[PDB]
Amino acid sequence: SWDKDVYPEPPRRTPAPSPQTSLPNPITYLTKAFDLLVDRPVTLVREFIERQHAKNKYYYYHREFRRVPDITECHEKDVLCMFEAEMQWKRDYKVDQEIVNIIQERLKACQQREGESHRQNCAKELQQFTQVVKAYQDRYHDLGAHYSARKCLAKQKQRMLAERKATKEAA
Amino acid sequence: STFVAYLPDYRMQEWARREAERLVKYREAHGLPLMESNCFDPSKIQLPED
Amino acid sequence: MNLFSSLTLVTLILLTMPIAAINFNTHKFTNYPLYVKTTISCAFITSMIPTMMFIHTGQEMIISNWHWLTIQTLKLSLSFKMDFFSMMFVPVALFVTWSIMEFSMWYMHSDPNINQFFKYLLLFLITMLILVTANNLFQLFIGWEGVGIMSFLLIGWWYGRTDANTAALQAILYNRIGDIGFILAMAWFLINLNTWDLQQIFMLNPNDSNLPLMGLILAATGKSAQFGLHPWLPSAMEGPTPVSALLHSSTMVVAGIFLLIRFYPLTENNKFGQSIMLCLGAMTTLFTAMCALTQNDIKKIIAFSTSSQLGLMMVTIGINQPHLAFLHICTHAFFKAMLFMCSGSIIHSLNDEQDIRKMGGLFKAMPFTTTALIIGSLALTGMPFLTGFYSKDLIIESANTSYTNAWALLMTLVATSFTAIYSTRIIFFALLGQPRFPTLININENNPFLINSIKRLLIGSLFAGFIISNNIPPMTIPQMTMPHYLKMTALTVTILGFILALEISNTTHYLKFNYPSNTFKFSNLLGYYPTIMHRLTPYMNLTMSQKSASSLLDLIWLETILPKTISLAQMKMSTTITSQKGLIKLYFLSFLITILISTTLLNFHE
Amino acid sequence: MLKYIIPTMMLMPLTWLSKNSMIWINTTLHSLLISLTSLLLLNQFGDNSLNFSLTFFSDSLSTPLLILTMWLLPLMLMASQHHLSKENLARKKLFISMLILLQLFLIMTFTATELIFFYIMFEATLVPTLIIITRWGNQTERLNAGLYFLFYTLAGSLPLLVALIYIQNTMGSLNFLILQYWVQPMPNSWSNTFMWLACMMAFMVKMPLYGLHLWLPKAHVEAPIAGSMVLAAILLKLGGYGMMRITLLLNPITDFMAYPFIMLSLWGMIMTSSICLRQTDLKSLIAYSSVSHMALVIVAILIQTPWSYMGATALMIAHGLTSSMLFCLANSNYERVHSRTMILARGLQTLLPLMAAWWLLASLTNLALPPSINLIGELFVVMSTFSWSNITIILMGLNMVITALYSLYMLITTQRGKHTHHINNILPSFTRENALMSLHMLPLLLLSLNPKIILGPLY
Amino acid sequence: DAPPLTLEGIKDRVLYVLKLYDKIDPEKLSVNSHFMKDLGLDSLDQVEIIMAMEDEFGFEIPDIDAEKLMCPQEIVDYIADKKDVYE
Amino acid sequence: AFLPSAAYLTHQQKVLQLYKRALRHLESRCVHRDKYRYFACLLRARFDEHKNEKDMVKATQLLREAEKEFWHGQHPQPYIFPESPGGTSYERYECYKVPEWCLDDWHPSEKAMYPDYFAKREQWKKLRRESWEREVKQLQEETPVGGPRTEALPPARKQGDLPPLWWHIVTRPRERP
Amino acid sequence: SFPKYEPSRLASLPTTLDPAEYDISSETRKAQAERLAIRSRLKREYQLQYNDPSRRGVVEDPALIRWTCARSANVYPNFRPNTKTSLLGALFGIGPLIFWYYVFKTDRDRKEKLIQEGKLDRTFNISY
Ligand SMILES: CCCCCCCCCCCCCCCCCC(=O)OC[C@H](COP(=O)([O-])OCC[N+](C)(C)C)OC(=O)CCCCCCCCCCCCCCCCC
Ligand SMILES: CCCCCCCCCCCCCCCCCC(=O)OC[C@H](COP(=O)([O-])OCC[N+](C)(C)C)OC(=O)CCCCCCCCCCCCCCCCC
Ligand SMILES: CCCCCCCCCCCCCCCCCC(=O)OC[C@H](COP(=O)([O-])OCC[N+](C)(C)C)OC(=O)CCCCCCCCCCCCCCCCC
Ligand SMILES: CCCCCCCCCCCCCCCCCC(=O)OC[C@H](COP(=O)(O)OCCN)OC(=O)CCCCCCCCCCCCCCCCC
Repeated sequence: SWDKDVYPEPPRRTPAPSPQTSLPNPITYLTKAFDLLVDRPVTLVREFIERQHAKNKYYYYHREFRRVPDITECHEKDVLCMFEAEMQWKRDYKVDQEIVNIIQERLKACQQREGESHRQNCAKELQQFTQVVKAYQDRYHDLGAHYSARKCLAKQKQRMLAERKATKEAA
Repeated sequence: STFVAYLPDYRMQEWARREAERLVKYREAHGLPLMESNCFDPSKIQLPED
Repeated sequence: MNLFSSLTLVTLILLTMPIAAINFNTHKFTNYPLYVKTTISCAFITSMIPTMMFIHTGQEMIISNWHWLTIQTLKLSLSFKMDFFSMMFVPVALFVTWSIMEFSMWYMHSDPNINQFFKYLLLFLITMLILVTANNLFQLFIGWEGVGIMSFLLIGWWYGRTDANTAALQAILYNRIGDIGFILAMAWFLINLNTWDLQQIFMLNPNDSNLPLMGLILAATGKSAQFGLHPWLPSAMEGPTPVSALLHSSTMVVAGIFLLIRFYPLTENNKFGQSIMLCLGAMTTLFTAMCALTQNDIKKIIAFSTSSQLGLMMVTIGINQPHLAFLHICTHAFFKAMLFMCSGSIIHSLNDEQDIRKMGGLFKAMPFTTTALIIGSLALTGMPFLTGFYSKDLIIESANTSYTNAWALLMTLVATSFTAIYSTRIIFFALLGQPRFPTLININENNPFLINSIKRLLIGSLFAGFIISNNIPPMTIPQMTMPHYLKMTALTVTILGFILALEISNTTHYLKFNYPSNTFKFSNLLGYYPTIMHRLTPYMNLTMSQKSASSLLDLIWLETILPKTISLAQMKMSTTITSQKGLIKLYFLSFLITILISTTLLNFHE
Repeated sequence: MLKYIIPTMMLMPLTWLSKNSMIWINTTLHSLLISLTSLLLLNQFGDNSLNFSLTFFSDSLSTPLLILTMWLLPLMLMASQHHLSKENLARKKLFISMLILLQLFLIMTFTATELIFFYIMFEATLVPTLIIITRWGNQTERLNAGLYFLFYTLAGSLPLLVALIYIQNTMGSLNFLILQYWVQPMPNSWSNTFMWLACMMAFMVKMPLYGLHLWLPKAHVEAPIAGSMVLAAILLKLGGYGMMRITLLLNPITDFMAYPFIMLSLWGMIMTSSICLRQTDLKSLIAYSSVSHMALVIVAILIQTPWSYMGATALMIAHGLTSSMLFCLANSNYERVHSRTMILARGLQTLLPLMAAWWLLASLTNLALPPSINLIGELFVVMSTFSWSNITIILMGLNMVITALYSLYMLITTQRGKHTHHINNILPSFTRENALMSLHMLPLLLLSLNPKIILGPLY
Repeated sequence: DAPPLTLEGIKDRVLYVLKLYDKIDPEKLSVNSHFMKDLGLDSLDQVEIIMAMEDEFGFEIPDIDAEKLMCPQEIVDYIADKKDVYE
Repeated sequence: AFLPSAAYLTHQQKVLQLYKRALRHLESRCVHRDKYRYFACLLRARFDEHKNEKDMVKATQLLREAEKEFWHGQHPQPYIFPESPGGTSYERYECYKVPEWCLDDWHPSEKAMYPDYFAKREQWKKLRRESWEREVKQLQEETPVGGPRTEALPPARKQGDLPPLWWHIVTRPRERP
Repeated sequence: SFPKYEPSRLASLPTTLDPAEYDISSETRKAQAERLAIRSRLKREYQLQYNDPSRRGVVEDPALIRWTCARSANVYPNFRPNTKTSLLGALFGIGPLIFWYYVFKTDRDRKEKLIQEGKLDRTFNISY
């Protein structure tokens, strides 16, 4: 099972079957055969395996990283503090990449699920994708194969200088 | 092949996915934007005076 | 849901089982082709169930089962797509390849490598089903390259024959130009839309989508053998008849049309790509039918026929009717494969004679193949209420009553008349008249495999168009209000072609001799396209390879500039240095000159 | 990294104290054991590299190259033991000793944290290969090939030594972990232009660049089979590793100083593939194919984007495996017919069917059939170069067409057609040759299932 | 498919074809009767005979071997050698 | 042109080759049997009209203009036999024509499946290696000084010995292996 | 009359339309006899080496070795730098390099100038 808030999904609404004709549809008979011959033995085997798994129980944990000071409060050419800040920045870079992956998966799921009316019913997913892609592009794009926290700090400083000049010339 | 198949979370990809799930849930619950345009806080950055 | 995806994935796994069965085998397999045929029949049933589910409800799904790779933001997973196209194409392909493998059990019976032949056929089918069920462009490219490589391995089946090797390499070359187009489209999609999965491509919906559409058009030109990259399809007749009947008739060559069908949300908002596709399709269908009018090899006639039909498919793609194009794919597969099978039967009964000038009198000698050939040619020409009527006439009706290029419509109609002409040319020269084959007669068609395969494809070519066209859901608005002359255009054009070619054959029967014209030599010699291109382009490329790159640059000049000149300079300096005469007087004179130069000219004492 | 160095130097008393008939068995067995042991380097982290000591470290770029080297050594031991059958025992032990020494230098090269130690090992690799080529090569011009190879490498690499010492004196350290945090922009001047040339020309020669590639169709041809395998599979990748490590110090001057070599290597692969189309020698054809693929890697490194770097390292590993297998197949043909001419022995599929299957698989991986890692690397480099500029897709498509053309020309010429009438010494394939082919093929096919371990340090 | 051949069948078929020729009296020819001398035929008659036998047996005899086929026994022996009969 | 036993093509050979090519191409243009018979008789009459011509230059000019006439009126693609060069099944079975020297590399385990065949192979090889020196001695004394003039080989003059250079043209593979 | 067959580089004149084929003079007969003698002598050598029962190897062909040595190891000894060689080398060596350099430099300059003004649509571009 997963968390239904990070991966949302609307409630399923299926119509009732109305046999207008008198011809028996083979799909109901095939579903009966599938439940008799396939679903029952697989369910029994999984029950046995889960019983074997419940005899001994051990846990694995999600690794927690405490926050260290970032590169903005590191002295220049101070390898210890800069090393810790660089490792933290790389971890957040990986997490941001997977956040963009999550939003992309949401968008693809909406496009497949809504059917032919996807252009109207997937407006919110498109807006979320556009916003998160704009944030990712403003944060991490055009850094090169040798990206580091200093490059990202320089890019953010240049963008902030451009924004300050733009708001000065528009004042 | 058996050793490569069961490598213990090579380059932290699965951990990154789990942490991204946690962060997306936390930011979506409180109405926060999922990602900001600036990696570092503008408050702790001194722009050059011009 | 738990039956749909299970049955689709088990159809694919069932198809891939006999490859592992033959790879892990030690002794000689006990009737391995029968095992492959039984496997394919079971897979056809197993894939036939989910299409019934889709016909009942409309259930389309996407199964992204195995996560493969994550390249930064991009995520590649083993994703399969069960939609309208996959469910309407997989059982048709499985049915046709079932009939083809029974015909191969009859046909390649005396081949000492029949197991390798059936393994190659199954590999091609596996790669094609990877292609048609693909979700992202990477899996689509995997299927693309797989069917290309299997085409290379199957065309050159008799590898001791040089012409098979030339045909296979030529097919590879044209498909690699198509690969250039595919690579450009995939690169544009990744760079501009940050995805390879089709759902995100359709969701983002670019407006300035000219460049990826031209990439896809080039790829479909390469794969489906449109004009410019056509001649590999008629050159591919060097392989065995079942290879032609499956790949180069019904399954492999429709991959470009299928690729352009899948991207119909992109092409439906672009008039430029639609006009390009319409013009290219009309050019292809008329040029290939005109080439087919005066051919003498029966397999070359059918190859030109299926290239003309693919041009018609490109036309009906270009008039914004992609579901009609897919319906025509599913229609055309049946009767084209069975026409190839009957031509192979005629070839086998006359000791590997593929010339229609050495046939005739086979109307009563081989009655079942005659019946099947007549039914297939009538279904191909567009006889009413056969399988071809339910797709081809709707294509012509939509082409007439649309905002269309005038010239493209004109050459489409002329190509339809030409299809009628060469169909009755085949029927006249291969069945009617007096025998022209050699004296000893070993004519036989009484094998259960050949009869059963032809019978199954005959029932398909009789009723499958009706069943499919009545079972598919309406994905567009059918145009059914038109003037009388536009409604009767296809039938009148086919009837006119039949009358013209009947008169042509009757005039052929006369006792008169005429010198050939330039039109006859233009049509018979394939429009001079292969004779010019295959002699000119390899000449230029290979001469540039040897006279410029291999000899002039790296064997002459790149060797001259850096190493040889430096070596000669050091040799000359060494010969000047060491050429002293061994006299103390000259050495001491040099010492005095050195002292004087250092003291006066260089000022080393300051 | 001492847990791999010490068994490698302990291979030397193993080959110098074995019996007269058990040297191959012992050396192959223990090298395979160390190759199995080399998998412990896969303890890589998403943020930090695996730093062992002050002198040694191994990130996710050097790890595939290390595993490739330590796996390649027993393949060369299995390949080189048929043509050294009648050799003196002391010369046989000397040959195995040079192979062991080359593997030791190679595994000390990829893990060197200091740049000058990397340089010292990278130029210590010259002596065993030169000795192998010029001593156990079969032809007259092996001496000329050794001279060309040695002098191209040294003329390219002496300014690299001067520039590295200058960087040490100016920055204060050549430690790669320090230089990641102490790096400075390199401005536009003539001094920095010649700094870039001095730091880059050694690895441009070793890769090789088009125009500096004249030593390759000699050293790759007059070498023995083990020499050709280690030259194609590992030694060309020292240049790639060097440019990946050294580009960090050369910014932002790379963005305009990389233009002439990008034009040399984009046009160069077309020229080398066209040369491959009209080659009468099989070994020379494989060498020129290596030149084309390394030109692709040069372009990928020079445009310096993440996709290009991942494609470059994947393409490096894939081309190493494929070129080694192709050289082994050509060597088997040479042992059968005693000539390197491609037109002499034809139609070998009717005589050697499983070898023809191995030939087909090697040719298919040469033309980047998906989903092989060859195609993964080539595709990623193509995507990144398309992002660089759009006409690069025209150049890449032309290169792919000619690559498929010459690979299938190789296959059709050697294996298909009518067999040669007067050649009647075509023995059946030994178990040793088939085992060598399968040990080249099966890792290459298995790596398509988990391709994430060959995608560099920024996967 | 492909029924086998024998010298008796080859000789019978070649004599059948040569017997249906109007320029040869059927009561005079035999297995070793010459064409120019024993039957009085031109070179064009020999060429047409060779083309008729090619059409009968379905395979082509090259000209450099067709000029030397001068009696029915040599035609039989040539066909027997080219098709590898009595194995 | 290219002949093994002759250095040239005679005039009569050129006329006969032209006659055969013209009749084959006329059959290609005239696919029906009766029509081909009629036009073949017309062509035969045309060829017989100039049969008795003793002028060599006039016969040469007639041959040249006949070749020009044939080249103007040839079929774009004539009928080629399936096994003839350029045919559809030409050199098709070359992949199955394994030479006979590959049987010497068979393992003894699979050589035991055919004992009598391999005994016959052994006595055939014994005969070949016994007759080789005799046949090369026969060939040595029959070649004139200065090399052979044509490519024709002599037969065996006396009794007991086989014709010289016989092995690879007797043990050639069958047409359908 | 009939249209004369004009030969081209890629379509040779047929042997039945060559006026020099019908030559009957004794010099051409002597030449053809000499060529047949050379061919027959070489064929005799090959067949003597070919039908030897005691041979198991490769009948070496000096013509093939001659061809490979001419194709590979003679080009630089028989190369003289003159106007033609230098002109062709400058045309085929530095021509395409300069052409592609100017093409790529112009394209990248245009793209980099459009990017910095914000005129180039880069909305979803985060892969590079
Ligand atoms: C690595 C750098 C150096 C390179 C050279 C190395 C040389 C030395 C070699 C040492 C040993 C080999 C090392 C690499 C091993 C790579 C393989 C590996 O371990 O993969 C792990 C991968 C791991 O997969 P995974 O990552 O998805 O698994 C999830 C992880 N666990 C297991 C923990 C839950 O293994 C597999 O993918 C195996 C999957 C099951 C088996 C395959 C099933 C499908 C097979 C095909 C079916 C038919 C399809 C259609 C066919 C049609 C006809 C063609
Ligand atoms: C022959 C007899 C064998 C034994 C028979 C008896 C047992 C049979 C098995 C019974 C069920 C066992 C449990 C279920 C199976 C395992 C479930 C599981 O968690 O699996 C782990 C995972 C599931 O994926 P995942 O999402 O959990 O993890 C993926 C792994 N990482 C994250 C590292 C990428 O892997 C597999 O299932 C591997 C098998 C996949 C099967 C198909 C392989 C195709 C190979 C194609 C290669 C090339 C692809 C190119 C294209 C790619 C796309 C663009
Ligand atoms: C394989 C064949 C091709 C090989 C090509 C090798 C590279 C080509 C260029 C090499 C230049 C020489 C090394 C330069 C190292 C620069 C380090 C440095 O600090 O530079 C900044 C320094 C700057 O001086 P500085 O650093 O002392 O001063 C402080 C800085 N300023 C100037 C601001 C005050 O550059 C130099 O000192 C001079 C650099 C140019 C040297 C020109 C002479 C050599 C010409 C090329 C020779 C190439 C090989 C020829 C032989 C081939 C075989 C026969
Ligand atoms: C919608 C857009 C449509 C655009 C259409 C116009 C553009 C494309 C134009 C056509 C280009 C390809 C066709 C020309 C080359 C074909 C080569 C070939 O396969 O020739 C076949 C020939 C053997 O066949 P054949 O001679 O017919 O045999 C009869 C019996 N002997 O085989 C041979 O002779 C073997 C030759 C081997 C070496 C070939 C060297 C030439 C390769 C050229 C590649 C060009 C790639 C261009 C890519 C551009 C990308 C931007």
